[PDB]
Amino acid sequence: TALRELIEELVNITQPLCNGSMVWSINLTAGMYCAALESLINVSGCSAIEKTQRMLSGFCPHKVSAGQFSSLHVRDTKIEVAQFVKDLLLHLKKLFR
Amino acid sequence: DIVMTQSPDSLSVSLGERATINCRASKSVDSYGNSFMHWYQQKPGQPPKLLIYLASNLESGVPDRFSGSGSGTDFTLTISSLQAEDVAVYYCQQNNEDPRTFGGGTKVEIKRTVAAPSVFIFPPSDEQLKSGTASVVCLLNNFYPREAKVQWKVDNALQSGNSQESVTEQDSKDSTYSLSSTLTLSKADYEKHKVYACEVTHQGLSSPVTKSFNRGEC
Amino acid sequence: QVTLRESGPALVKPTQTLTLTCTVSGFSLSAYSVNWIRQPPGKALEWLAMIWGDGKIVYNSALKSRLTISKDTSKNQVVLTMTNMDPVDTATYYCAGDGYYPYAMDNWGQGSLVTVSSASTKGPSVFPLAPCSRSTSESTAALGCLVKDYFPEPVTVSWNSGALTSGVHTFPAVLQSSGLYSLSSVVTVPSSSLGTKTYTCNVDHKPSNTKVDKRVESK
Repeated sequence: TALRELIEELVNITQPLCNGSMVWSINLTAGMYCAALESLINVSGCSAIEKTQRMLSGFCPHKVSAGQFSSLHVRDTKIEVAQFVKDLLLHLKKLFR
Repeated sequence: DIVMTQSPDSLSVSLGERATINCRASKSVDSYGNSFMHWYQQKPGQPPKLLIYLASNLESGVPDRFSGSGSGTDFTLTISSLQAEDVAVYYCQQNNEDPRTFGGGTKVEIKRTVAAPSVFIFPPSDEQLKSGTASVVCLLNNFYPREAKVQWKVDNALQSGNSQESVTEQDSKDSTYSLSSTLTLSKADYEKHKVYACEVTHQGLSSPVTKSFNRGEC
Repeated sequence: QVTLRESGPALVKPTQTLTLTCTVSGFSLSAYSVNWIRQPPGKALEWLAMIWGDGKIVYNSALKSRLTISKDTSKNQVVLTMTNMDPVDTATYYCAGDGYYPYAMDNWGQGSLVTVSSASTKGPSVFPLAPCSRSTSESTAALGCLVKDYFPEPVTVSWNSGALTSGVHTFPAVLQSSGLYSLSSVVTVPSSSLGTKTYTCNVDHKPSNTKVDKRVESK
């Protein structure tokens, strides 16, 4: 349901994305919807990712603020939002199976 | 098109007392279990300032006496102990669905002890008189409550239709109001009379206060 | 250190087009969303339009046919145009930037007051407000400036070039039956300072480019 919709949205948006805006690479493990949400929350002025952020906020209802981290521990590799969505898309389709 | 409706339109609360404001949306402002509604504070002559986002999150730097609550259609903004500096108009706003919309606002005022006005009268300046007009100004300073009556008298004749009043918003420090009343006459009417008086009636005054001057100095 | 600053005409003729410019500094418009909001004097905020950093444009529904928002990333400005201006459109127009997700409007400009009228700009005459006399027993004294017969709003009034703010009351302007505004600004000071400390009101009427400094004293 919401998980298919989240995958649908990520494919829907990868058909550039947040041009000039880099996000942190996410360690995709134990239902890390919070880690994905923490990585994207630092993107400013991008209408294209709003739905994904709201959808992710549905799965992770905890307080998540821009700049402040709790879920994220692996802060080293910085990527394009397109690359991040493609990395999130690989993990999300693995959980769906 | 989400319509935001606030209640009450205005409210008056004592210093250090709890203040509560309500907001109602025409459609749900919820998406995936989160409320896309925000609260703003607007002080007189300034732009709005964000206080609360996502219905209950405090904006960084905002005092902790402010809080927000609610879901779907009904929301609340609460000030735990109203401060003199909290006088303002508060607005709710949604971004769940385009277009973004604001509520109509709620004015918050402080209820304080009665304070009589200090009254001053100012004659027209010689420079203004040269141009053919005379403005006579009466100032009622730092009073509470806002209600006050100013009666202009020229040689004891009660004036009407020739004065205009303007009032400040409640002071952010002492919670009082100030008011000016301007009596405007042509230079010809001004020079035909002697005594210019402003009589003030207020809850803080047990008897009306008159400030006056005589044209051509007295 | 993000700042927003609106610029545009103080006065637009009825039926003519209003063009407002919002200059953004400290954030690239390629990743910063800018909103336009207006506020008629004494009335509610009304959201008008927005342009996201990535280009998405949204308009108020009732005013949609009259509004055009656009941007130029080079000059870092967002432009709003509103056609067929009416006296009911007289308001302070604000531009405001979105914060991060959930995208509330966390950064506002000071706002630009736009008046829609066929009347001409007229600079004020500034007169002193000084009592005819004071009582030998009064602790507090009042002084002021009467800023008369100007158009359109606003006028700015400061005291002692902004150094004096305590006890200053600048009243809301009143529209006279002539169609011109009048405003009074007063200050109350302890009586022990007169003749010693100077009190000067600094009046600025940006629409007519009128700037006056007047030292106020009793005759």
